[PDB]
Amino acid sequence: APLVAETDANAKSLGYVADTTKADKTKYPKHTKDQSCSTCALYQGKTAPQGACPLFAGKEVVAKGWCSAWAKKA
Amino acid sequence: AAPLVAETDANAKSLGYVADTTKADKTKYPKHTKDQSCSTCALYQGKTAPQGACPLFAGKEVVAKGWCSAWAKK
Amino acid sequence: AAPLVAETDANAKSLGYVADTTKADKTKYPKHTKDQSCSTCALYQGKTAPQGACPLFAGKEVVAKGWCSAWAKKA
Ligand code: SF4
Ligand code: SF4
Ligand code: SF4
Repeated sequence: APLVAETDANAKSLGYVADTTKADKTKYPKHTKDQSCSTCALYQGKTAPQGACPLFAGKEVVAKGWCSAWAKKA
Repeated sequence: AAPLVAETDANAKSLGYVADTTKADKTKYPKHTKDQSCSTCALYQGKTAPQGACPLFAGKEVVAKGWCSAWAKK
Repeated sequence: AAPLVAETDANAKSLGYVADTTKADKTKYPKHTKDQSCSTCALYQGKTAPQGACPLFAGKEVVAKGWCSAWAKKA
């Protein structure tokens, strides 16, 4: 799978959104639309549009999504 | 994604870690069975994700369908 | 207390982890600032301690003064 919901408590704590274009720039001014789970060093889905994230147990995140822990790759 | 244990890593080689439990070395480890995997191990911290931490291998993650000779039923 | 993360650990290198945020690779991570550290990260579990756990680094502890690319501003 099931997909993380934006109302889930853990999602709220990190500002997770299923669409990076809807991220809350008032809390996270350094967010860009170039940041998404697809380009995050923690995403486990490779080129797939959905996949696992270590911060979100028993759920999958969408590649076009984002959270405040978005981690630029090395 | 977080880096995975390499089967050629020294601790991996010694313990017989394999990324898929179906490829475990039964000659060295006759107590292995294909129902044993990181996913059913007491030490695996990945929950339902395809990869997750194992404290023994701290620094690199293990694959949920993998196995090593330190496997212990949860 | 557990062993501290080493900057050469594979998971640390993947996240650009440094034990001191003032040594972060600002060329690779241009949005880093020294206001970002584990002590100000939503993921840090050590509270006011100088070292403590982080969910991204199993079996170890991170330095509170440290930083990695997953630094998460608190909600
Ligand atoms: S940590 Fe990375 S993969 Fe996980 S939801 Fe946040 S941006 Fe997506
Ligand atoms: S101790 Fe358990 S979780 Fe760790 S690699 Fe071995 S079988 Fe997998
Ligand atoms: S996720 Fe946060 S607490 Fe963990 S190493 Fe990175 S900056 Fe430090």
